[PDB]
Amino acid sequence: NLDVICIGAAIVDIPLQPVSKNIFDVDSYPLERIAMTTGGDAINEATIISRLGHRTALMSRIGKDAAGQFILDHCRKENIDIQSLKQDVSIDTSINVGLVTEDGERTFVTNRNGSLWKLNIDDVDFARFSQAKLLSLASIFNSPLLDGKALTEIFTQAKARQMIICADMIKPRLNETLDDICEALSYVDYLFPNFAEAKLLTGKETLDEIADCFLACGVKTVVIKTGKDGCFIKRGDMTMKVPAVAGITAIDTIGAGDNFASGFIAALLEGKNLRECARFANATAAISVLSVGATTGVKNRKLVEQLLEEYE
Amino acid sequence: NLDVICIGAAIVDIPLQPVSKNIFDVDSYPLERIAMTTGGDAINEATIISRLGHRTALMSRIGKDAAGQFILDHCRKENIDIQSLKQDVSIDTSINVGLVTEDGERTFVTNRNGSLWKLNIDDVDFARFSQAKLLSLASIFNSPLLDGKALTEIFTQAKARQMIICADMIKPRLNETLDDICEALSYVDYLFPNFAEAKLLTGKETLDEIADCFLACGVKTVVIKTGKDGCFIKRGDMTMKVPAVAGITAIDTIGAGDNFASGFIAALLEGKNLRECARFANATAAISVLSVGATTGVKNRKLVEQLLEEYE
Ligand SMILES: Nc1ncnc2c1ncn2[C@@H]1O[C@H](COP(=O)(O)OP(=O)(O)O)[C@@H](O)[C@H]1O
Ligand SMILES: Nc1ncnc2c1ncn2[C@@H]1O[C@H](COP(=O)(O)OP(=O)(O)O)[C@@H](O)[C@H]1O
Ligand code: NA
Ligand code: NA
Repeated sequence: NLDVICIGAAIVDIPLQPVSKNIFDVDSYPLERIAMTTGGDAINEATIISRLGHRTALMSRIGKDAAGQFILDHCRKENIDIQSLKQDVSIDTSINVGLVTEDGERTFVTNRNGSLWKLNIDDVDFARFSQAKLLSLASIFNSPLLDGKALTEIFTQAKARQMIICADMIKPRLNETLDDICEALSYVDYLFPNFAEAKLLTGKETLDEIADCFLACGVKTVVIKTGKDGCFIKRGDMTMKVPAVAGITAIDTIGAGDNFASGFIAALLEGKNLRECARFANATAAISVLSVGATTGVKNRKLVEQLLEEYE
Repeated sequence: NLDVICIGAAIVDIPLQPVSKNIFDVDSYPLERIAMTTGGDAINEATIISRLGHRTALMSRIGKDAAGQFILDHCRKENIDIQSLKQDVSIDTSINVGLVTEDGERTFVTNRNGSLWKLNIDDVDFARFSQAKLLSLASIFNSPLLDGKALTEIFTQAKARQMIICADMIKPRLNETLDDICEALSYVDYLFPNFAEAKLLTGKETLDEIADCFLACGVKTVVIKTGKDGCFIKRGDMTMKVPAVAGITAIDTIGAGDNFASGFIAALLEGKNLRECARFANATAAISVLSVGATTGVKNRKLVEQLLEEYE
């Protein structure tokens, strides 16, 4: 009954909005509310995929603390399988405090030593791999210790067991290059790069050229997210552009990529053709940019399906 | 077995240091650590009084959330009785985010709707008052709903059971004046105002003057904390100054007042005379200003007693 296993760091965000740009001008900021929220690509994806109707399991490692507890409770409420989401007293669950000014300005205070940086291949339980159909690596480069060699092993274990392999990416944190992951990429079935970051990573400027760098490493299908323009897909010699949902005015696109990937994976598991998977992903992502927060918009599934009847 | 009942708001803190004065512009601050800490006058006192060898119970109300559970974990660990520390599903446990600059500056982002603001007389269980000897109101004015009328009621209940009533203070949050709590003050045996804040509240400049406004309301003993100068004590005409522990460098005075009151209360329960109660309070407070954090310095009684020999 398990369709997806998502691997990545589960973390907690604490948004502080809105604060003055000259924060120390005053002594205190009595906000309307201060509360934790689950964040991180892995959490967002497992959460959205689950709401879309596909049973998911999250593999990660958090601390034995209040933030870790909040994550587990979130997963229990979303019906995310948490058997492989272990707690460790030796670490602190990463907590990202995001400050925002009553004008738009943003900044983030993070824990350079949080659980996000501690995640490694040891937190991956291969025995469970035969229980799901698809593996989603919620962000290559996100957790540095999960480098090329680790991913190659993770993906190698996934491929025995015949799983479909999906992966998103973020900008490298430790100067890594495409070189560092080219071998790991040869095992990937669907890669979901972000245009700007993919451009910076490959050093190429056009969608075709950027996509070719990944395909040359062995990736089967490349799905580049182009924000307002939807997405660009390339497999073998075939390319296809799929326009974003029309008319939408984005509040904020935080987590838009995660929602996109989730919608795509859902369509994939349901056997839709490549264009249909792209439209479902664009529709899911579109709904999420209309609300503040990564997982606010996509509350269920009906919402996405309704937007689909109105894609134009 | 139960020696003290402390009443106040139990909260959690997330200290962020060090951040830029010009916090925005950057996008990131990878700190060495971001972790929760229990905080609040009531929690700090219950904690230190417990480490000093006296059993304490904390009366409060927090949210039935992750933060709340964290406070309950801290209490159990410190052997603080949490029978009267209720969890409420409808409220969010207050979380204070503290920002500190590399060179001094401090600001706090708070939750104007937090549990701290919700505390009221209904959260006080008068039935247990017969189980303890001393009542400690961890800060008049801290929780607005506990105004002069409520305190009068609480203190009347405490006095009918012959408890010793101690009270600490903070600066009024909603423009309350000394007249708003003068009737309540007539039930207090020991009041611990901070010098600067007492000056603002009473409108006086002299310790003798300040102490006098409180004595006028019926307070038995006034113990004004004067930082590096130790403390000033005054009773019906009788006045006394007690020098602080000399030679104390002083790293930070966060929670120094809570430590002072805890040491004073411990000495009172041990039957010490007024002067040595002050010495013990000054000694406990001294140890706390040497370490960063409110309850970091005073880990055990022996640490204070050692410092006590050579108080000079
Ligand atoms: N303004 C928008 N209108 C419609 N869909 C959008 C919009 N912005 C983002 N999306 C959806 O989110 C997906 C991911 O967006 P992303 O590439 O990260 O955009 P950005 O760089 O603007 O943050 C897109 O492929 C699209 O489906
Ligand atoms: N520099 C110091 N040296 C010795 N004891 C100190 C010092 N600073 C504070 N204390 C202790 O803490 C108690 C309360 O401190 P308080 O007056 O509130 O300090 P502050 O004004 O720095 O907040 C004092 O009465 C004293 O016992
Ligand atoms: Na995005
Ligand atoms: Na103090």
